[PDB]
Formats: sequence, C-alpha cells, structure tokens
Amino acid sequence: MHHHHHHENLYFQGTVVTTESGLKYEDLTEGSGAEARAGQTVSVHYTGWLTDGQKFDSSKDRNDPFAFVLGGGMVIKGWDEGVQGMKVGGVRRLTIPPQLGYGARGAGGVIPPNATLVFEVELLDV
Ligand SMILES: O=C(NCc1cccnc1)[C@H](Cc1ccc(F)cc1)NC(=O)[C@@H]1CCCCN1S(=O)(=O)Cc1ccc(F)cc1
Repeated sequence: MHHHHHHENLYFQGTVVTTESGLKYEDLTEGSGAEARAGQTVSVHYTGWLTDGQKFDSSKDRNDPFAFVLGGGMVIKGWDEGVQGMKVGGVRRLTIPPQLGYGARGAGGVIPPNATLVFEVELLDV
C-alpha cells in the first residue's frame, strides 16, 4: 500500500516546485484548512501580472470571489493544475509558461502572444 509523505506541506518555505508540465509554483503561506481536489467548485482571490510588472487583472472588491470547477476546463491549464493541492487559507504564486496560458492568441489585446504570466492566488473555499 502507498502512503502520502506530505513533503511539500512540511518544507514549503522559499520552495519553488517545477512540475512535469513546466508549471512552477511557490506556497507564500501554507493553508490550515481543506485541500482543493478535482471536481470541486472552488472560490479564490487573485492578482495577475506580466513578467515586467504590468498588472492585467485582479479580484477587486466588487462582490467577488472568483469561482470555478477544478479540472473542468473553465480556466487556463496552469490554473486547473496549479490550484490542486492548495489548502483553505493558502496563498500560492503561479509562474505559467505560454503553453499553459493564452499561448499565441493572447487575450483581449492586453496580454500579448507567447507571454509568461505570474499570479498570486488565495484559496477561500472548496
Ligand atoms: O479565459 C478564461 N477561460 C477560458 C479558457 C479555458 C481554457 C483555456 N484557456 C482559456 C478565464 C475566464 C475569463 C476570461 C476573460 C476575462 F476577462 C475574465 C475571465 N480566465 C482565466 O482563465 C484567467 C485565470 C483565472 C482568472 C481570470 N483569468 S485572467 O485574469 O487571465 C483573464 C484576463 C486576461 C486578460 C486580461 F486583460 C484581463 C483578464
């Protein structure tokens, strides 16, 4: 029988994980609550930037939070992969390569073709 070892949970400080897809992430704060898993409707706060510091979007007050079905293709691939394994209360920084973001199409004329994206995401509910 396989057992989980919780390495990334125990030694998260200053740790940048690079996955087989090429996505990179770092837990800035480890969450205390439940774990995000595929199939769940999750709610989050977020800020997105280009590598050079230009902000392109944020979960501003309004009536947010932002919510989506994990693993269901409602968002960019780096988010469907990156949010899985976060715990409620956690803040996670995602560095997303263009293939896991908007690729060569870009978005709205604000995010250019072939852009790497940086996001800081806070998990509120699962
Ligand atoms: O595109 C989406 N899904 C389609 C899809 C599915 C599979 C693969 N590829 C695409 C969603 C839905 C959305 C579209 C447009 C919006 F304006 C707002 C939401 N978005 C996102 O996935 C990311 C990540 C989660 C927070 C929102 N953003 S985001 O901040 O980058 C958007 C943005 C981009 C450029 C801007 F100038 C401003 C906002």
